[PDB]
Amino acid sequence: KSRNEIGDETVRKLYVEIMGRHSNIILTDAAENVIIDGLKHLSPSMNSYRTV
RNA sequence: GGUGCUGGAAGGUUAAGAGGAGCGCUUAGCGUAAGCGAAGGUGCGAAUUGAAGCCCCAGUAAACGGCGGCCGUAAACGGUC
Repeated sequence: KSRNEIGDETVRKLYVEIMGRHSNIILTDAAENVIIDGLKHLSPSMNSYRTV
């Protein structure tokens, strides 16, 4: 439940995946569920499914 | 943003024209000496007023015109001028 930098409040959902070598940390905005940023950036070609 | 066009004087810059302070030049006369000098005439004219325009403020790009660089990351996103 993070306050935005402009003053209002918008809930953020942080996703932690622990899958060994496929582990990643991905933050979403919890309303549209688009990836704001990821700890490991993946391409549409390399790891085509679940592109970060 | 700059330049054109349109709109706006809050504030400065404002010309000619009004306005006349004051300062020189002459001398009727006061003066032992060198100077002071009223009324006129004759030049310089300071303050104060005195519009558009300029500085300024907004809009306008089928107006004039312009639409960038470096480093990463896989067009797109992040850091900086």
